[PDB]
Amino acid sequence: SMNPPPPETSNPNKPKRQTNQLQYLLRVVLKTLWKHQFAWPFQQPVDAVKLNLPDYYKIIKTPMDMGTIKKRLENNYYWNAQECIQDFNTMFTNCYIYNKPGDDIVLMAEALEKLFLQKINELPTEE
Ligand SMILES: Cc1noc(C)c1-c1ccc2c(Nc3ccccc3C(C)(C)C)c(C(=O)O)cnc2c1
Repeated sequence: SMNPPPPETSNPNKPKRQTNQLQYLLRVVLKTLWKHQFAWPFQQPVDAVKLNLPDYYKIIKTPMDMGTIKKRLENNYYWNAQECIQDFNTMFTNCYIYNKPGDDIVLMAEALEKLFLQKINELPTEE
């Protein structure tokens, strides 16, 4: 079968912005997660074809991954921090929805989410 197009990382019709919170999300949160031992399966869109997961995009209709988030941050795609936090949450929830609770990928996601929550706990006040 085929993969869907990936989520957009830029859009001329979407207002763009940089805030200190978004700067923190790229510099501190994304960077910390990106270098984690278990980050790699989350660093790009799920390739359902090459991973032989024909039902993935039948079940997951709002895909998200850290590669997309990284690019969105780099492109000033977001208007605010909440949009970016929502993308992280979508990434984690998708993983928990599609996979079985005791699967390795779920434990990998759980480790990353714990670290994510630790880092966004110190999200600075907006300036
Ligand atoms: C993230 C994510 N969310 O749902 C799924 C499904 C994934 C996912 C899972 C595995 C990936 C993967 N490797 C792979 C393939 C089959 C079984 C087990 C794995 C492990 C646990 C080793 C990662 C790769 C890869 O092998 O490159 C890429 N993306 C994946 C996404």
